[PDB]
Amino acid sequence: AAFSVAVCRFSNTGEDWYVLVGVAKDLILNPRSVAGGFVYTYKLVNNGEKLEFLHKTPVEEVPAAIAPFQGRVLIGVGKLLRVYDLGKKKLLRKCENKHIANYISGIQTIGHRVIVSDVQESFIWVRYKRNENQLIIFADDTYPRWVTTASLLDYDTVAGADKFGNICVVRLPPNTNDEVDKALWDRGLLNGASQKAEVIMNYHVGETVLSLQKTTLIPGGSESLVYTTLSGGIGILVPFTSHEDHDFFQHVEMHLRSEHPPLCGRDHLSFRSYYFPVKNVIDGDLCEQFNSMEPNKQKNVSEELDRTPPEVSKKLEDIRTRYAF
Amino acid sequence: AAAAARAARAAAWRAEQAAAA
Amino acid sequence: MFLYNLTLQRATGISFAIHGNFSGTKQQEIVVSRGKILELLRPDPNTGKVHTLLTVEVFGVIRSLMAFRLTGGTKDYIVVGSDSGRIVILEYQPSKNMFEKIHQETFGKSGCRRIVPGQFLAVDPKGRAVMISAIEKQKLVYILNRDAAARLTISSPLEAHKANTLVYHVVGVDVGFENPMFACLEMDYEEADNDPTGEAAANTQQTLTFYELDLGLNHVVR
Amino acid sequence: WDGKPIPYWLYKLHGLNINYNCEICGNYTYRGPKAFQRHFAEWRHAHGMRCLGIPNTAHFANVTQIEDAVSLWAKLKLQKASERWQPDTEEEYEDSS
Amino acid sequence: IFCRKQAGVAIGRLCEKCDGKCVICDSYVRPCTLVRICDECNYGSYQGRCVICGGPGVSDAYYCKECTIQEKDRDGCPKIV
Amino acid sequence: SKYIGTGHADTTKWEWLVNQHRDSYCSYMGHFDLLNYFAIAENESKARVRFNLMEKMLQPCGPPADK
Amino acid sequence: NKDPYFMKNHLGSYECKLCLTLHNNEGSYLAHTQGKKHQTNLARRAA
Amino acid sequence: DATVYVGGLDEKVSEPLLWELFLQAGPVVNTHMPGYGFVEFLSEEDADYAIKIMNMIKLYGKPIRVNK
Amino acid sequence: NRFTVAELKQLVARPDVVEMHDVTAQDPKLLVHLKATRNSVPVPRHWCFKRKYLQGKRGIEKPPFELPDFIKRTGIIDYQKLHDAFFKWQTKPKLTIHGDLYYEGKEFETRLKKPGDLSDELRISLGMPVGPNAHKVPPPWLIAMQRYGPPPSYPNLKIPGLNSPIPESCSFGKPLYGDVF
Amino acid sequence: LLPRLTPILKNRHEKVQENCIDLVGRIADRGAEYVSAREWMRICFELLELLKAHKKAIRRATVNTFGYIAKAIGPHDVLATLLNNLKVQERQNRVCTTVAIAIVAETCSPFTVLPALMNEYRVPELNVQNGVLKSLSFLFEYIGEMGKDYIYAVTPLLEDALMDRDLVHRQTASAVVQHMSLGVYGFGCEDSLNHLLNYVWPNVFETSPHVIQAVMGALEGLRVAIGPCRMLQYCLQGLFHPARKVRDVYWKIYNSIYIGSQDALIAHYPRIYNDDKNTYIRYELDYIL
RNA sequence: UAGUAUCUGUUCUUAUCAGUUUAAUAUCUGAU
RNA sequence: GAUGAUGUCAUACU
Ligand SMILES: *C[C@]1(O)C[C@@](C)(OC)O[C@H](/C=C/C(C)=C/C[C@@H]2O[C@H](C)[C@H](NC(=O)/C=C\[C@H](C)OC(C)=O)C[C@@H]2C)[C@H]1O
Ligand SMILES: [Zn+2]
Ligand SMILES: [Zn+2]
Ligand SMILES: [Zn+2]
Ligand SMILES: [Zn+2]
Ligand SMILES: [Zn+2]
Repeated sequence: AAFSVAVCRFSNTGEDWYVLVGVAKDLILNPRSVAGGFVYTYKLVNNGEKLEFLHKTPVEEVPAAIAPFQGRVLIGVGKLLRVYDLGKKKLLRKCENKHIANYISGIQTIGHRVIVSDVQESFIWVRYKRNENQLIIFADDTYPRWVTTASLLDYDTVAGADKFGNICVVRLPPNTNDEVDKALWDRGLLNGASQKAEVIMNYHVGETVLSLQKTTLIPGGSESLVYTTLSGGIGILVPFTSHEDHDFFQHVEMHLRSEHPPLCGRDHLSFRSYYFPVKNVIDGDLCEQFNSMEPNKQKNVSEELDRTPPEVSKKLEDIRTRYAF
Repeated sequence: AAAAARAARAAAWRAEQAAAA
Repeated sequence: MFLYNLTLQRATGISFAIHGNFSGTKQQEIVVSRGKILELLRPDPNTGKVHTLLTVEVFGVIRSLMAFRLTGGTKDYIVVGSDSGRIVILEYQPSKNMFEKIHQETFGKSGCRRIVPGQFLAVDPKGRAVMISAIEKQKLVYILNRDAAARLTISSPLEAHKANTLVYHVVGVDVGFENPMFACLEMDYEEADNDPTGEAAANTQQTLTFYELDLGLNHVVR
Repeated sequence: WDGKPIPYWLYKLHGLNINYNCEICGNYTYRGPKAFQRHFAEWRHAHGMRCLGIPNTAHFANVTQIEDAVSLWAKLKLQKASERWQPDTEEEYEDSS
Repeated sequence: IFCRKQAGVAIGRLCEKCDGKCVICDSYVRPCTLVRICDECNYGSYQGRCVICGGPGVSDAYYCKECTIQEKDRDGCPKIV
Repeated sequence: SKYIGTGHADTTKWEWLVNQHRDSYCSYMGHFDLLNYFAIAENESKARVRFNLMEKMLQPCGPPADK
Repeated sequence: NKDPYFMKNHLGSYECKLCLTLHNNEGSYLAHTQGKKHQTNLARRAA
Repeated sequence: DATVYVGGLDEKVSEPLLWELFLQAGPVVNTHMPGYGFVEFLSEEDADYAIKIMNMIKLYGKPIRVNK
Repeated sequence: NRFTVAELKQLVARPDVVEMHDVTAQDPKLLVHLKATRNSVPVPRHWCFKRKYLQGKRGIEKPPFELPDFIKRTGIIDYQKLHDAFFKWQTKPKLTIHGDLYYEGKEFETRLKKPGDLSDELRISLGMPVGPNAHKVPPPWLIAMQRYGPPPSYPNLKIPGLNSPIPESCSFGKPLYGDVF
Repeated sequence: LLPRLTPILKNRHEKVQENCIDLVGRIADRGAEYVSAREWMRICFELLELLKAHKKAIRRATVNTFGYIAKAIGPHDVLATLLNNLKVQERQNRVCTTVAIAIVAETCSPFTVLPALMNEYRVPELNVQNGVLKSLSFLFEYIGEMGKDYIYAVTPLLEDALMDRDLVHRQTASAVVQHMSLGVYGFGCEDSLNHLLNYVWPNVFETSPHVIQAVMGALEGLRVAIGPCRMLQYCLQGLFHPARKVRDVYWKIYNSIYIGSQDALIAHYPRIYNDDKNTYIRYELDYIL
């Protein structure tokens, strides 16, 4: 059963693109009892048009996350984070860390930092040094999140999803010493690393997100975080470029929470604060119901904003058109 | 005392409210 | 860092689907639940196509969906059981192309809880009464009638509760013009909770339960 | 009981009627539970752990027996050597294609 | 001290002494959601009476904004017995 | 106290986790996308998944312990 | 008084640092001074 | 001994002052003011280096006799 | 039926969090497993005390109240100054992580505490003037840090005379995504 | 016109009271130019007592009119009078004064009230500090969402009060924390409330009923504002603590969290491993596509 | 009015086990 | 460095 796939180059090998496929062997889901694991390697011959079976490296757990890393590859074998290098007949385990809590489901990489997603715990930051071959965990986040997938925004900020239908965005605080290095005397803050990652965004979509990407759908616009959901929906998250636009859309969302309640009687604020509270987002699914609301209610909402309902609709369309549609 | 400067404080508050608006 | 959420394409999977005269005309329409989005669709009898008349983001998990028609009426209302803890009766207005909250009865806390109802929903085929029900312990019956102005009146909820009981599926019974009867599949897990041998789980058989509701006597009898 | 005799309610309140024996401290007897948990970071238990070749971390608090202390040290050193990544990497142990 | 039965269609009321008060937390700040009470507490001679004292009701009883935020409006009939 | 799933100072591990598992199963059957996820993992219909979770509601953690 | 043990805290009461005690007024502190605790604490501080 | 006892330091020298004085040789994990003082560092070699370094530090005429 | 604390430390995989009383619970294995859960902040210590968690904080006098510096800069008649204090100089105070509770000696503990340079009052108490000199502004402990090499606990700090030049020692030694503007 | 209206405020009939208060309020709203500050202070002094009326219409009119006067005139003098009243009353109308301070904060800007209010807090008479704390509690409950820009500003005082020796301070500070957390719910103040949660939590073993009641109310407000996951994280160690008292307290808190947040806790329960007899792993949540 | 808090006073063999209970003491019940 | 428990005290706040 294939569960992970990646394409990468290597330092010991030339410009060949290697396809590494992680496969669980005879995995029974309920109850969980895996009989081992394999990582197939293919050389991707005939210019990206054919796979040739080169070798198959057996591993003990499910290699659930494969990611290229500085000319080598990172494989998450259960709770083990292994820096592998490509060998002749097998894959050579060059480094290993085993302070991951339960089970690795995703590995991200930007610069030297490696962001690892646990099946139940949050993102774990690993500082890898090319010297001494060490995977040093230096940060984590203090929430149990059943993370489906993750994404990278810059060197310090990581977005991610949940198995329950949430999207969180966490960020390392400034002036964290990334050059950390006995283990018996030294202890973390709470059963983890000595440094913790603060959450700067949390938002319940209501439908489980399995893919996030920081892209730009239309040319000439600006970058935005696109998510796709298991119920068939595609949404986006748009950063606010000014304080006044954020204040205006905050007031619009506050007015549409009260004067336009949701149809099922659910509180919109409590729906967006389902598992974790809403933070630093404005739900434009409710704000785009301003145009479908009654016109007397439209001017009744818009009179506190000191704007005409055409002007509110113009700002609502401008935040949708100045970013991706 | 404060009673002599009460009108000045009220005028300063009105000026601040005019400048804030 | 402050963000703004948008939906480029709404959810397209269908959890529940019911049919009826929601527009009040002779043609039949489909109400589908896309999870947190309720949609009204019109299957065209001539070209055979499907037109999505209305999409409304309800901002909550629609755990059940069933339509009922009153006796002699020509319009179908939508009974929505959600994670809000409230039972919501809606009517489609074709003039304004929106759903009007005809009734919103609050009975429990919000969320997909084990005993707050909303998961299971049943109607009487004559439209006299509906029964919302949870997985466990808790069934509520709302008797529905009309005033002289042809509106909808919902009664106070009649408790048909039974502790330590799992509900598999509830549905109404077409008894005719007699007392409205609701059919449940039930499991009695109390004997298997206190049996460490595990033999009780191997012998806990299901029960088909007929709850009769006497409208004049205004109570629910097993 | 320091200098003048302490009051008997002070004797019963501190717990000095209950005595705990530590084999690592040379079968030392400590009166009162608060002093008993106080001695584990003190110099006597540190020297007793030095005589046993045990670094006396917080894992060995509330440990009195010698055999229990060395069994805990063996298990802790085993799981610490397992958790630490010793340089046991493989570098082409099957030199063929 | 609370009835806590399953509320129905009956609307809770307040007397002239407690007009505007929240029946759960006693706060006078920001009423939010209309109070519903059980049918037994509104049956017969009890209709329209104050949900705190049982005296004559002159206004509709409300849960405060803080109580509805904490979903303290979903706990049952708040008539004090 | 009358709400099923709450506890007290004498709550046993078995009862607490049985409550957790039953709450979780009801939550899966409520949250459409959780059940969707579970129905994609195995190759079973949603109705079959609902049936399996309902059969698991009787004894989700197995028989209890003595004393 | 002029003793260093008597002080006025941040809470309006009076506190004796020698005995680690709180007193509502001056009379309670002077009754505490004649008590066994203050005499024994002064005898401990006498050495 | 990972904690070094510094004798010869009077009570006029503050515990944050002692922590800052021993902070240059290494990060003081813990401090205690008993007359004398105690400073526990992260590593024993760091404590030995601090004891060898600050022994000649006659702060206001008071040497910091730091011993393991 | 109850096993010893050493036996409980042997059976569980986390013997660090086992205390003396943890064997007396109804389920000790579940207790130590829940104490081994990651982000669970410790239970307050005064469950085992007998002094109601703050009745011992009596003799240590404290300042009555400290003010934040932006409000204190207003001299607390111009309300625009107060608007600037609450909206242009309102710095965030030093908060805490969720795993850091409070106890009796937390206020008087000074773990919050810059290697290679002591304070001005610390240098005055050490008989050292404050300045950019390399003859007296380094401490006398830095003389051994030149003679015996740099300390291993501060590898990024360059000692003057050992790892830093004498005239160069003036103190005796990615863009964010989604931000506004 | 207005000095003629001044003696009519002491009339006992509710209709005259309501109408005259509304008239004075509209005068203060759009025509306060032609009236000196001293007459408005006299009106405020007469108006303060009418905040505790039984009829909600007069209280609402009184709130509106006091707000209009506070908006019209400067904050400083009326605030000084109110703080003076706060210190010299120690009686039932102190809460009246408290309501008036909150009205000033909601109608005018709160940065005109918090500096002077907190500088008066440094006096060591204690009863004045309890008054400041009660004023802050009602102020935050009354202004609601507007308090989101003032959490940091009052965080040090709350740190001081939550660790003070006096237990009345702890109870009122917990009330401030509850009203704060419920007022800023969903506006990103999680870290400041987490910090204040670390000072609110150790008081869960307090025996006084009004205090442990205020602590549980603060915990419920914090469950709403920070989320049930953090509260559950604080809860899990003592749920099976050896001490029965600890188990009673922590199971009470768990019951409150569970009743308020039953469906959310599914995502927040810790991983409990299987044993030799029972299955405790929720395997479905361990599925990875 | 009757509730809480703070001072003063008292606070129970440096003689041994078992049982109830307690997180452990303490308390209570029997034997030496 | 471990200050608890009780009443005839006496003194303060609700
Ligand atoms: C049901 C009752 O409990 C019965 C009874 C006899 O109880 C003793 O009387 C209660 C009434 C109590 C009243 C009216 C107390 C007066 C209070 O005054 C303080 C100052 C508070 N005032 C406000 O909060 C005022 C205005 C607020 C901001 O705005 C509005 C619109 O309310 C609270 C009390 C009113 C009765 O409840
Ligand atoms: Zn010992
Ligand atoms: Zn009732
Ligand atoms: Zn009443
Ligand atoms: Zn309320
Ligand atoms: Zn004294």
